[PDB]
Amino acid sequence: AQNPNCNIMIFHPTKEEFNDFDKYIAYMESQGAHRAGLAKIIPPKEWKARETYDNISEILIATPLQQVASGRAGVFTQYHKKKKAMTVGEYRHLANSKKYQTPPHQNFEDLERKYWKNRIYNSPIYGADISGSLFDENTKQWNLGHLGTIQDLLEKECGVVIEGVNTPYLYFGMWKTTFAWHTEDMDLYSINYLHLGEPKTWYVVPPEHGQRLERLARELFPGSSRGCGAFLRHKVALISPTVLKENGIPFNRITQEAGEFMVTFPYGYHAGFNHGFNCAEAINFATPRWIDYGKMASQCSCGEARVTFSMDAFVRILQPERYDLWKRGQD
Ligand SMILES: O=C(O)CNC(=O)C(=O)O
Ligand SMILES: [Mg+2]
Ligand code: NI
Ligand SMILES: [Zn+2]
Repeated sequence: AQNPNCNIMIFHPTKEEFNDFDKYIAYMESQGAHRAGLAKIIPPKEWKARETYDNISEILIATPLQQVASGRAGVFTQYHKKKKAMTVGEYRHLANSKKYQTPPHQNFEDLERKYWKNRIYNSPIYGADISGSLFDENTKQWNLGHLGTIQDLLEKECGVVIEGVNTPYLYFGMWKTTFAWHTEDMDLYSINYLHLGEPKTWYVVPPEHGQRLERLARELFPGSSRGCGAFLRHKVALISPTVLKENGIPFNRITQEAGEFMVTFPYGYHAGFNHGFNCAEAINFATPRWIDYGKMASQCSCGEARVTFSMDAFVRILQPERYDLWKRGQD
């Protein structure tokens, strides 16, 4: 078996190998990359997502989210308080202000220490889940707006045509902005490109060990656990690397820098934080190996997790037994 210790692998495709997305994902998996739950792909040196980022300031963040923490430094939840709309220009100015800017630090490790020590005492503002793309329409390789759709994948594998579309989202981050522990909707893959700015640190649990993370989460967030049998779908719980180590949860960490792709694999729990002002783009995707994960994905039916139009069809076709109850939560 390749990559038996489930280490995060880093890939360096040639421009030639960068031409066929599906084939390269399949190549990564042949080398065991999926075992980690997360891989990094450094694009060929000749590749660019677009010519410049000079004209992005007028993108609107219609609902910036202030991420308010509760709990203890290593074990907390976060809630999103909706803020008034602002442009990316305004947001970047806010990110750079004395109140929100990245503190002085030695290196990524020092900044990670300061994150876990101090996150809970600040409420950074996250421009998340903004439908759109920063890829130039003339970028032909690994253009997150031109991937094949999950609906087409299901049709090709399963022969059923379904409604739904699949489009990317932009994330504008600042220091301490945080993504809670989660897998993707329907345990899909995700791909994330860091277009610009400061890094993003990721933590990930190997898919083969996800249930160990879930078990610890139920012990650490016991009221959440009683409220819903899949509360990590709410995307609100944080658990520090220290706490995961204390409880013997296998995980890995890696820092993504501007110009790099990350791929999360089905049922790879991940969480992380942004180092400073940045802009990422991400989209879910599927492969034939995903199908079985989609069939087994947990679902939130308590009504908190409230997800996209397109997830309906996935649950309807892959999880017909769940469908009724899950849709009661959706409506
Ligand atoms: O970048 C973020 O804030 C969160 N991104 C992801 O969870 C992802 O790409 O799967
Ligand atoms: Mg603009
Ligand atoms: Ni994710
Ligand atoms: Zn729920």
